[PDB]
Amino acid sequence: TSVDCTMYICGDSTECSNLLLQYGSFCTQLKRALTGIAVEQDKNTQEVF
Amino acid sequence: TSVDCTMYICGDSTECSNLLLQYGSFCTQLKRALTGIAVEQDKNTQEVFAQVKQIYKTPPIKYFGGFNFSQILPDPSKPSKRSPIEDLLFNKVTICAQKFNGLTVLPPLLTDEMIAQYTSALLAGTITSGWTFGAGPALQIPFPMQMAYRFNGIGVTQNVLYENQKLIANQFNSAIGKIQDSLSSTPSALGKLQDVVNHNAQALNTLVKQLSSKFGAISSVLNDILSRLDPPEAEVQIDRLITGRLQSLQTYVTQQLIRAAEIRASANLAATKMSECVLGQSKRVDFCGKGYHLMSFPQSAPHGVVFLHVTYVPAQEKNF
Amino acid sequence: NDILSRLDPPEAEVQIDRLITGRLQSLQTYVTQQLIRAAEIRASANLAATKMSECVLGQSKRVDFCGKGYHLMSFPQSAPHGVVFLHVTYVPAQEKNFTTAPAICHDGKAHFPREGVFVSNGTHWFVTQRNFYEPQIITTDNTFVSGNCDVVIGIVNNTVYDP
Amino acid sequence: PLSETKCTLKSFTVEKGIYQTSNFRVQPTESIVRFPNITNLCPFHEVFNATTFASVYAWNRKRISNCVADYSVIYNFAPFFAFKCYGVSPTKLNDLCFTNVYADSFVIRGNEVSQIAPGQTGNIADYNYKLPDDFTGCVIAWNSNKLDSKPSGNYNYLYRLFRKSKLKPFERDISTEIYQAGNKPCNGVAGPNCYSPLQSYGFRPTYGVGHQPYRVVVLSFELLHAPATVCGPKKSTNLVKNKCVNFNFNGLTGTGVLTESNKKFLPFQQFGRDIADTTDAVRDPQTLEILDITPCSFGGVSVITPGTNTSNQVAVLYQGVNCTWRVYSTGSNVFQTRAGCLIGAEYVNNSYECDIPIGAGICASYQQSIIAYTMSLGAENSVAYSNNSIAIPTNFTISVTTEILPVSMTK
Repeated sequence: TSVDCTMYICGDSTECSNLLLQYGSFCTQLKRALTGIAVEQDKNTQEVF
Repeated sequence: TSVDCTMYICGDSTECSNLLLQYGSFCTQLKRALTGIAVEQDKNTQEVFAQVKQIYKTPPIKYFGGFNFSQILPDPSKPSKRSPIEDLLFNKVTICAQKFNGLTVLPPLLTDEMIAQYTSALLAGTITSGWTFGAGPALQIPFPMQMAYRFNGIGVTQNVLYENQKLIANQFNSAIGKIQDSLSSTPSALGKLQDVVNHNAQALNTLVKQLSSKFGAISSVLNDILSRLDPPEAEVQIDRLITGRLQSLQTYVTQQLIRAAEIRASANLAATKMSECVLGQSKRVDFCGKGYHLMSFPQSAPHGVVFLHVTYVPAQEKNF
Repeated sequence: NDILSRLDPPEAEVQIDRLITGRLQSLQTYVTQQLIRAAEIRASANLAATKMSECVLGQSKRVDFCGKGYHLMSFPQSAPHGVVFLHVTYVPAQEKNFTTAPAICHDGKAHFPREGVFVSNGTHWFVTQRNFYEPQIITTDNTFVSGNCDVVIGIVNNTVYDP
Repeated sequence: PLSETKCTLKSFTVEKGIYQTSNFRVQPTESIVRFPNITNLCPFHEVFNATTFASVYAWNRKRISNCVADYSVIYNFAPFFAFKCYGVSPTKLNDLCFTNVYADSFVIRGNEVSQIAPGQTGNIADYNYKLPDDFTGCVIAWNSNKLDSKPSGNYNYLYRLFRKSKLKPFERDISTEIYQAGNKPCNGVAGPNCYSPLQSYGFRPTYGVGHQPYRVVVLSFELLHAPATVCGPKKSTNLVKNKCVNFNFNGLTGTGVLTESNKKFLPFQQFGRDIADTTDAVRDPQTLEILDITPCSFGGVSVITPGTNTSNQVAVLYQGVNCTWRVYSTGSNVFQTRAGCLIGAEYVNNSYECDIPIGAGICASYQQSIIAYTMSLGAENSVAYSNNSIAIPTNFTISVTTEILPVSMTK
């Protein structure tokens, strides 16, 4: 699974994304972690198959 | 690693500590969590390395049936007591401003010198005494005496070794010569330890850059707010910055407790392979490498271990 | 109880709103720590079940997996929220250093041990196994023959007996 | 520190091992404030006390250049009525330097004074005037009924309440302002809907309290900018070298030690923000000298002790802090392990089995004294190796060993 940072927390409104950027560096590690879980999860089939 | 809850959240301001103490009962748990992960992490290395309580040394003369092991035994002429393979593993693997925000790192209890001594003693035990030294006292056996019994463990009569020991010596020496250029050819093989290092590094970096954040406040600096506003007001700006930083601490240490779990499992698996692939000749297929396994060499590495598995595969066959 | 006796409920949610949240994050931290410890003790329980299956129901010849040294057999015992294993194992005590050879010349042909180590007291020659010293007389049924006396190093000229 | 350990562990007995306490955290010696020597008298009387100012429709938005002023010039007026301020509390508009002060003066009625507050709508906050609602600046109002009021009535002052389209904050709108509304083209000369956006005030000194002429000055500025424009007088003091000290360099402050120049910069480049986004290099406001800021070193204090049932002779260690240095007083012995400084313990060249770890292969044990020593790996052993020798054992023992494994914790 993967989840988008901006569109989930805020809809199609610019100022919610402007108010979103104050935390700023919070969803970057979330996206990195979901790509991580995706990549070792896809990797897990290789050593068993 | 270790954090100071007071210094990260607040500078040299008494009122920030006053608004911290009305929470009060949070960063003591942070302290116990960081001490727990510390005592868990530094305790991993003894069962990986100090499996033997009898340190050994190599004999000065090596009449090893024509074998060569100069690449893996430590070199006395080297200023460090390490093998050249240890030198390649060391230099092939690659702060103050990070430290200066109350973010301390603790040196390990075991440094490189005595873990190199552990690896050298393990090599000394597994060469001149076979595998019986993992049970009681070390029983000295000549190496071609031991390799015949290791062949017998894989259903091979000992006459094969005494017929083809010259070819075995040439093949093994050529393979050891090949493995140096194999390790030095690409750095993609060392990616299994760079990942832990830079994952720790970027997590610490994204922790320390979280201070400059507009967490519902006029400014992210704490001192200028004190020179800005009265003490009744702007507590509503202080406390939101407190919460936004302690939640960052919570997300950091939760990820750290996550990451320690597989590191402990990998260390346990490495200790199991230390027990099996080194102190014995396990017939479990693919557990000690690929194919029928003969024996293994351990070598230390920055925050890690590497194993040289010598195994056995047939080459030419005929139908009957 | 006192804060409802203290404040008009229009300003209650102005006041009693955030300690509910703080208790929520505290219990979330407790839950996350419980999951971490539960996963750790779950892995420990898997290891304990594996060693229960290996060390007890059979003679697991893996080294150090069921004790120290050569494992023989094991005793399981209960404990409050735990299990304890009593491993009975073997360990050699006294040893002597003897003179060996990998093969034996006799009548121009080479003799190899079917199973054991060749040893000698200095005058006679004998064979044992790899753990105890029981000298047996070198007999053609105690060994086997494959080839002659040129390809093998360390071989010594000796005699063998035929029943 | 044994009593501090009891205080931390909330028990009267501790058995062994390493523990944790607070840090050293050395204090700064003094504080250094550095100001440029250019200190003149900044004119504020021309906006405070003068002839009859204009109405609210005409703004005398004044740019105040580089000068030096304090609150003593402002303090000349006792009849200050609207002393309410935003951004900075009124007790500390001194000894801090802004970058661009925006002064605008007008004359309004008594009831229009409360309408200058941001985030509301009123007679002034309508189409006549729009203002930024963040409002880092402040509003200062004082009554002028003895000067602005006239016996014949001040009907000349006007205000543009009835402008058609919206105003944006900080905009200038002074023109003819023809009124074209209704479902008809007015053309300015029709007669049905030729409304006048400008109306008179009326000022005679027999009124109520809400119809008096009030001088209002409004200030709008911001902060966190490298140049400084105006602030109060402060005697600058010389800097110090290699000393834990507070510093204040025209606004932004800090605490640490200072180091000479090592880098080149660029002749309008004066700040030294690092990869950690912290200030660590700056130049003098009075001279062209690069100086480097490194904060005073922290501590990290840990305690080591034997059993409370055994003894009470303890020792402490400081992580990272070099002693060889700034550790106040000393004790019997000081040691300088790579893990850190250590006092309260002795050192030997011997080697014994470790009971409590410390760091970098150092362990402390109890003899009547606490002894710190290097790592002992075990009994040193060697076995002779020969081409034709076999070790063979004859006697043996059976041994029983224990293993303890957790299975489940309490549901």
